[PDB]
Amino acid sequence: SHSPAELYRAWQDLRAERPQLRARDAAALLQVSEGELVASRVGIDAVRLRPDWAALLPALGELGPIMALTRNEHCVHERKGPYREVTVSANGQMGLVVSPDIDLRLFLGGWNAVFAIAEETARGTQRSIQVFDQQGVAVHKVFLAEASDVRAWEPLVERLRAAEQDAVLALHEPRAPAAALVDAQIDAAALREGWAALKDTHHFHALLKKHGAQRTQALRLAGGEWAERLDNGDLAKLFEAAAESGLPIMVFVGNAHCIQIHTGPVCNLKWLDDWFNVLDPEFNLHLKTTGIAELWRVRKPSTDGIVTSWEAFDPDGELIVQLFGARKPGEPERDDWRELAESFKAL
Repeated sequence: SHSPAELYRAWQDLRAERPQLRARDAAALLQVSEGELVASRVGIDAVRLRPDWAALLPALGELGPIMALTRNEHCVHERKGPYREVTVSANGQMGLVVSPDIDLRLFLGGWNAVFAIAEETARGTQRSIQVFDQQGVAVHKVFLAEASDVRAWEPLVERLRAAEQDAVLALHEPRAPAAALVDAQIDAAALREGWAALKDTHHFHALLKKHGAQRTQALRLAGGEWAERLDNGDLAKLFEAAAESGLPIMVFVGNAHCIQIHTGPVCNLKWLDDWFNVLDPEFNLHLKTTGIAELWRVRKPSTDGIVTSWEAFDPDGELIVQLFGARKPGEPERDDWRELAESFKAL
């Protein structure tokens, strides 16, 4: 099949031929995961680190301001700031990074392997920490930038360096995807009853599971007072409306293992072909809009009152991006967000 040497050389040949090709896409062309592709760099310009998240994550704090990158297939979220304040749960399975800038929810159980990369650029070095999941798909990346404290880099790598620089990566076949039930098999009245009774928006996943519903399926069955379809193009328009007023918003972008959040206004917006982009000094968002299959306005009750969000999904029903109004927990959402989010007409 492939040795890692062969894979690295195949990869570099592709890059010579097509430098627009990002690692994620190169891996797919080479019939491997991005994680395997990165593992082929070990001994060249990468070092394998121990998957010791409770040691690694707080240590990223020593690097000073960084850029954190979390993405899914259709949307990329890049946020600048220091990697703090980190907390990791007692059982090691949940991590949080809480601050005005870097704002993360980390689901550590699926985090498999991590590499420190120090890549040579034309008279330069780009340093990053890159995490991959049990299928080798990227989870989360942290890039050093101009303001980073490079002095902390070598000691961090030394501290966390794995004993076995293999390099080959160990992966697992995904868990059974439960067959989805058809809408008619869901108890719509009970789901609607529980939806109306929601007390905490964090309790929403449990509600879906209680009734065996997929997320878009629940939205279809919830009724218009709770959830309505929107024209897919309205998402970009809401961003444009939000930039005009300077309204603070929250932008959530995640995958199965990591969710990254921006809180604040958005300012500089740009279309380039089907890419819709936020291009602000501390936050970049890159959204491949043709990847949006469905867009929903969603209303959920809670102890703090109704919370209104917009939720965009791909055609596999997975979330691309979610928008909320800025609010501190315990607060109601702001009227200006609620108006904006309601201002677009349902399908």
